[PDB]
Amino acid sequence: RDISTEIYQAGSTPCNGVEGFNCYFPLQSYGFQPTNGVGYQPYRVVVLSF
Amino acid sequence: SVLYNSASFSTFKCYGVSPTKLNDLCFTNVYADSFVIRGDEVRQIAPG
Repeated sequence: RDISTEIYQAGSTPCNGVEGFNCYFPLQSYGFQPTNGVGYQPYRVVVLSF
Repeated sequence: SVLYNSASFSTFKCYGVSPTKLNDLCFTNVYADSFVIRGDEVRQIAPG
């Protein structure tokens, strides 16, 4: 399980502050509008392990 | 690599291929179409 959201440096230029080039934060939100048809509706997943 | 590292652009996100790295995969007969536009239609460079 990963929970972190610290700034992800992509390029070789060091990034230590906020939104900038070649450094972004990972999380990006799902888009769930009523207009979207099949393939974009909430699917509920349950996994059982023994 | 020079295009990736050099920070002088405004859009370098490829709609066709993964932006990880392309110096590894091999293709043939590279295509490239260029033009000049006014600054107001910068939103047209997208699939569709």
